[PDB]
Amino acid sequence: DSKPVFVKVPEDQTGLSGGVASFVCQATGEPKPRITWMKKGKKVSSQRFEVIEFDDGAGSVLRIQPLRVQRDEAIYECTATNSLGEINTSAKLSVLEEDQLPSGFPTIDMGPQLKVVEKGRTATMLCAAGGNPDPEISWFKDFLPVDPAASNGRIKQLRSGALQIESSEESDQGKYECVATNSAGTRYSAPANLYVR
Repeated sequence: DSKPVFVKVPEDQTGLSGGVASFVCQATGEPKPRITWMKKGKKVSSQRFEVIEFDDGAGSVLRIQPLRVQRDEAIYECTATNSLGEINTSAKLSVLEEDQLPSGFPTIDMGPQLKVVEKGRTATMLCAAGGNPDPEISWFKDFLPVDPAASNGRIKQLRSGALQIESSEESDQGKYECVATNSAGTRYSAPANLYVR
């Protein structure tokens, strides 16, 4: 038995109105901890907010779409609890309009595209992003973070930013988004579908 400890901590984020923001929080414990979200001390409620669990509730994503500037700019808190202990961490969300978009805010130059792949074969979804400074890229599948490292080598994220999936299972099917992040803010690609066979 151990108290919860965070394995993924949500970072402060700056997003673009009409866009998407995801906060990810994950913890480990024994017993397995439960993740919970609050915006300003209140349980979250909207047509424009979704919470998606993973890791059997030990992982959680808060997804806001479309971002709306006055409403969504706030501090969001993740809490992880088990019988032994409670821990929390917070992150700030900022939403910019067009009018306020700094030069070098990331751009998706060529987003990923619909792809259909044979069961055996390998698929790579493409994100080519721009910005100053060069954005880091991450991927979400069906609203959830794709973690290449957890894959026992099957899935890799290339330096181009594309995602390479090999030995494609049926579990690979899903809508993939690429997020480009830099000091200016975060931008999502449109979703792209991967079907198997």
